[PDB]
Parts: sequence; C-alpha cells; structure tokens
Amino acid sequence: KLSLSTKLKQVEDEKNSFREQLEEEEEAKHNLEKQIATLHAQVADMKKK
Amino acid sequence: KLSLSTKLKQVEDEKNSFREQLEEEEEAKHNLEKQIATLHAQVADMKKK
Amino acid sequence: KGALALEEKRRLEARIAQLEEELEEEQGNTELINDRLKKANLQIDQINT
Amino acid sequence: KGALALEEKRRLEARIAQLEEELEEEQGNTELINDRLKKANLQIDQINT
Amino acid sequence: IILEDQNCKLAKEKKLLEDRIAEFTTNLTEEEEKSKSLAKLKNKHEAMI
Amino acid sequence: IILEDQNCKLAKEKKLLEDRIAEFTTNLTEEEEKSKSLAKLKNKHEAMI
Repeated sequence: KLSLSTKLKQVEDEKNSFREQLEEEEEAKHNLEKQIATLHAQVADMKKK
Repeated sequence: KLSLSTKLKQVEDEKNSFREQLEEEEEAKHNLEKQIATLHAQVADMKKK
Repeated sequence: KGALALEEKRRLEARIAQLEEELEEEQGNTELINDRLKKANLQIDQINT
Repeated sequence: KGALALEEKRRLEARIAQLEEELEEEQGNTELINDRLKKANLQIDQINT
Repeated sequence: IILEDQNCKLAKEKKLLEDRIAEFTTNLTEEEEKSKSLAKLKNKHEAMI
Repeated sequence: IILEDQNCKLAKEKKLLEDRIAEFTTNLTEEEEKSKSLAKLKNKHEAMI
C-alpha cells in the first residue's frame, strides 16, 4: 500500500508537473503562433511595401 | 490497493500521454520558433531593404 | 503433486507414529520384564538365603 | 515446498526403518531378558516347591 | 489490472501459507510420535498391572 | 484467459493452503488431545500400578 501509494503519488506528482509544464508549453506555442501571424503579416506587408 | 493499482497505472498513462504532448508541444514550439526566426529575419531584412 | 506430497507425509506420520507404539512394546518389555526380575530376584534371593 | 514433504516424508522413512530395525534389536534384547525371567520365574516355582 | 493485484496478493498468501504449514506440520511429527508413544505407555501399565 | 488460468490454479493453492492449514493445525492438536487424554487415563493406571 505504501509502495503503491508512494508510487501513485510520485506518478501523480510527475503527471501534475507535466500539466503545469504543458500549460507553459501549450501557451508558449500560442505566443509563437501569434508572432508568426504578426511576423508573416509584417513580412507580407513589408514585402508588398 | 485495487483502486490505487488501477489509479497508479491510470496516472502513469496520463503522465506518459501528457509527456508525449510535451514533445509535440516542444517540437511545435521549435517549429514555430524556426518560422519566427525566418519571419523575424525577413521583417528585419525587408525593413532594411 | 504438491497437495499429494503434503498428504503423503500424513500417511507416513500415522505409520511412523503407530510404529512408535510397536517399538514401545519392546521398549516397555525392557522396563516391564526387567522390573519383574527385580521383584523376582528379590524373592529368589530371599528364598536362596 | 511441496517436494520438501516428499523429502521430509522420505527422511521420515529412514526413521521408520530405524524403528523396525530397533524393534528387531529390541526383540532380541527383550527375548534375552525374557529368558532370564523364565529362569527366575521357574526358580520361584521350583525352589519354592 | 485487477487480476494483477489479486494474483500478486494470492502469491504472497500462498508463499506465507506454505511457510507457516511447515512450522505446524513439523510439530505434528513430534506430537504424533509423542501421542502414539503415550498410547502404548498406558498399555504398559495395564499389562504390568 | 492465460492470466485467469494462472490465477485460477494459483487461487486454489491459497484456498487449499488456507483450508489445509486449518486441518494441519487441528491434526497437530489432535495428537495433544489424544496424548493428554491418554496421559490422564494413564495416570490412573500409574496410581493403581
């Protein structure tokens, strides 16, 4: 029980860490995707300009 | 123990499945960063041009 | 085979135990016959004197 | 562990053989002691008469 | 998954049961001989009486 | 089915050992009851002998 509880808690902490890390990575792509749209729009606008 | 054993393997799948998303999220961020670098470089290149 | 192996000891246990009573017969004879000799030797010695 | 019962049962068989061997050895010893009782008993009936 | 926890539990119980059986079965051999030996002991007094 | 087959055959061991341990423990105590019962009855012969 302690080994399973400790292992379950350890796996839960690892999974919980991935959730917080996933949020940083999930939101990181949003800022990167928004920059691509802004950079591509500026590149297209600068190219046309 | 049945609930802990089942939850232990269940949490492992979540930590493993979520971990796979980190690689895809990280890889997606690298791909967006690569495009951002080219787009940002094009902006500076188009701006200087 | 495992269940029969453990049960096999019970068969020999009863035989090894029942055999103890048979061996005790000869063992008791060494104590009963010898004890009778003491009572007989005491009377034989008194009768001889 | 189940096979140990056969080994233990087989080991007990050695003691069973010793019980039978001791019976034969005790039978001869008991018979020898019985011979002295017969001679002593006869003296109690012969010397008394 | 449920069978793994049940099979693992039965594995530890089966191992402890066999180990505890030897602790009690071993005493049965001494008690069997002592109990059977005591039976013939009572007959010795009857025969001697 | 393969996992259940092992658990099925292994479950019988835990059930057989649990059921045999109860009989083995009672068997060892049976000699004590017979020995104690015969010893008590044998005491009467000792006092009479």
